[PDB]
Amino acid sequence: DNHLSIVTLEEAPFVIVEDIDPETCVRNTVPCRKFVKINNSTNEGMNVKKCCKGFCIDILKKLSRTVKFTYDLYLVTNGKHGKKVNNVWNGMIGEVVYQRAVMAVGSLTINEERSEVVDFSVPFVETGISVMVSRGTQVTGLSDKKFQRPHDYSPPFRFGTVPNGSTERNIRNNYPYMHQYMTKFNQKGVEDALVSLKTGKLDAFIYDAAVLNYKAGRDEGCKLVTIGSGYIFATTGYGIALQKGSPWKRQIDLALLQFVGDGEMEELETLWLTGIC
Amino acid sequence: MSTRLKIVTIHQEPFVYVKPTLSDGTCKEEFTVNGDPVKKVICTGPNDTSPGSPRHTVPQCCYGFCIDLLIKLARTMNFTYEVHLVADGKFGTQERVNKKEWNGMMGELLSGQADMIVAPLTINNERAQYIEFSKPFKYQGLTILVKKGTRITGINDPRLRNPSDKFIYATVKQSSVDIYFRRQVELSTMYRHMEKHNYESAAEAIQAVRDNKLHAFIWDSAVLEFEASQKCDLVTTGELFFRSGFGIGMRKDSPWKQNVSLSILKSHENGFMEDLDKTWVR
Ligand SMILES: CCN(Cc1cc(=O)n2nc(C)sc2n1)c1ccccc1
Ligand SMILES: N[C@@H](CCC(=O)O)C(=O)O
Ligand SMILES: [Ca+2]
Repeated sequence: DNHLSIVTLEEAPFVIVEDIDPETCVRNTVPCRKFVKINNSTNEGMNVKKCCKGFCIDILKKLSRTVKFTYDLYLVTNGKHGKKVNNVWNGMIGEVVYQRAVMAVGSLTINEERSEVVDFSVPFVETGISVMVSRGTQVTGLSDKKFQRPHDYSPPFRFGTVPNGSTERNIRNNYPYMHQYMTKFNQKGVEDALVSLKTGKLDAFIYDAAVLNYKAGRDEGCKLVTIGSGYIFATTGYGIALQKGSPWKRQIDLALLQFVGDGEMEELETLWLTGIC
Repeated sequence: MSTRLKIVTIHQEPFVYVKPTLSDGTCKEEFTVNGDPVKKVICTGPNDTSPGSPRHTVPQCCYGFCIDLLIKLARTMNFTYEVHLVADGKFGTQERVNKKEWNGMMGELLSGQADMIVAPLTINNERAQYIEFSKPFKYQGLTILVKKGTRITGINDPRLRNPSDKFIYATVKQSSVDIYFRRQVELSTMYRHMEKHNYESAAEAIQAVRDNKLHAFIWDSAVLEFEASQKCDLVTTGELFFRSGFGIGMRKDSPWKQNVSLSILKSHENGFMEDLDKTWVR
């Protein structure tokens, strides 16, 4: 029973999805399926054969080899990372919770509320909340009065996040006024947020630290930066989510700490995460 | 009748400060610059640090980042405790006797002398094979402490990779740093030099860098950077290698294990851990 159903989600450079070759998956890519609906009047769909690569995919490749398992990799279609809606989890967390996946592999933030319903492996990447601004924007960080009490300013500071993930949940729990203010600046995704910042439609973009630090590292003309020296609030990490009491957790944790010890994680960081800026 | 948790810790500034009690057995009332009272605990431990010598247990005062973390953990989970300092003064390694044994806080936890390790204890594969580690409370790495004026590039400096009796560099015996230099074959030539000069404690090694006796100390950046910020005559050189985290140590069958990690996650998410970092480390 070592052929495992594994859920993932696209988020460059952690997980990168490509169309199949002219007619299987080649190079450093692995096969990954995505259930695609026929129309919106039906539940009928078809799994499209795609190809996955990235930092988290190389981790899956190493774990599969060390921990000795094979897997069926799929991309989540019901939500994204994981949100608890009326006590029902969607996204990658939901897939693990409702046992459609043995594990979730991706840019998945370890937090307390997710940890109540899934077990997480040791963190493989450090993350948290970083703030991206145009170089020179004067903000101390999350605690800045520009974020805490935005209407104390004329015109007020414009900032938002991509909702439904661990960044929004944390801002909701810690800064109630800031949160209710931000919702009008909610971004559909990271790409829109970066464009909004560059087109002067947003002053700050609050998001996952590991993704923001990678985006700042690759920005054209190194214009967009993360405040502080790439500072991280509510520091956490990305971990593999497994079902509570999973028999795989012990071997996955030991393998990950083995990889860190052997400088293999530092190598993957060099190959996927380091930028020009 | 006690159901009190036996907590094992080690002397390691700024995570754990160890000071004598007053003539009456209480702790000197102290305050932060804010005017906030420094929380202190009675920690029993040996007054004779000397190796292969009798250990006379005396009540001492303990405080710091790790003690503040213990108090918060005990408050959240509703447990009682008693703290003692590791009898042999070590973090913990597995050494061959045919059989293999864990020493330090590791040995104490496995033998039942402790129910929980609350200290700057490095999470690694070797220890994770025998104990449960919580989610990390601190992420840091290894750096090098030298006297102000000693010019070194870092872990790839010719004075380290090509060892000689002229330049003496070391670490702490029976520590995770020792485990790291032993495991990695690419660092065997460095380990071979270090095994000859490794100290019993971080304090002794830091003091030997002050006394021109030890040229370079390889240790945890959270400790070394703190030491460099206080003792202006000492500086940390190079950037960070073997990035590693600190976690709480428990036995694999501990009933508190799930609730310890949730409390650590809660403390990172609500700014409490960053506040501890501000009070004690920065
Ligand atoms: C202390 C903050 N961290 C970040 C962290 C710690 C750590 O040991 N490692 N090991 C790696 C390899 S990446 C990494 N990131 C954290 C806190 C709670 C939950 C997860 C992470
Ligand atoms: N990695 C985050 C998603 C992005 C964010 O909300 O910052 C999570 O797992 O929820
Ligand atoms: Ca117990």
